[PDB]
Amino acid sequence: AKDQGCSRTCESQFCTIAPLLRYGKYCGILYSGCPGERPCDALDACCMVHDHCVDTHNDDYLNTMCNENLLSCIDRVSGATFPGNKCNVGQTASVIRGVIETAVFAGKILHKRD
Ligand SMILES: CCCCCCCC(=O)O
Ligand SMILES: [Ca+2]
Repeated sequence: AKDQGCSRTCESQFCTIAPLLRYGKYCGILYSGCPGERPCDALDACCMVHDHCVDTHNDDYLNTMCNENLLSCIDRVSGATFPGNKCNVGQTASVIRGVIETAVFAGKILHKRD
C-alpha cells in the first residue's frame, strides 16, 4: 500500500551511523514519510524531496540530479529543528552529505560509460 511502511514520527536515531540513521520522517536509507506528512525541519524537507525524486526516477538512488539537489539543499539548511531531536543538525547533515557525495560520483561514473 501507499500509507503503509512509512513514518509519521520525527525520529532521531543513530545520528552518526550512516546505514542506520533515522532523522525526522524522511532522512535515512529505506526510511520515508507517509504521503502528505510534513517534514520535521529543513534537513528533513531536503530528504523528503530526495526520496520522491528517487521514487519518480525508477527508484534510481544514483540519479545525479536527485543527489546533487540534495547536496545543494543540505548546504542551505537553517532554522529551528523539531522538539525532542536527539541529533545535532549540522553533524547529521555532514554524515548524509558524505554519503551523497559518494553517490554523485558513483552515478557520474556509471553514466560516463553509457
Ligand atoms: C546517511 C545515509 C543517507 C540517507 C539517504 C539520503 C537522505 C534521504 O533522502 O533519506
Ligand atoms: Ca529516506
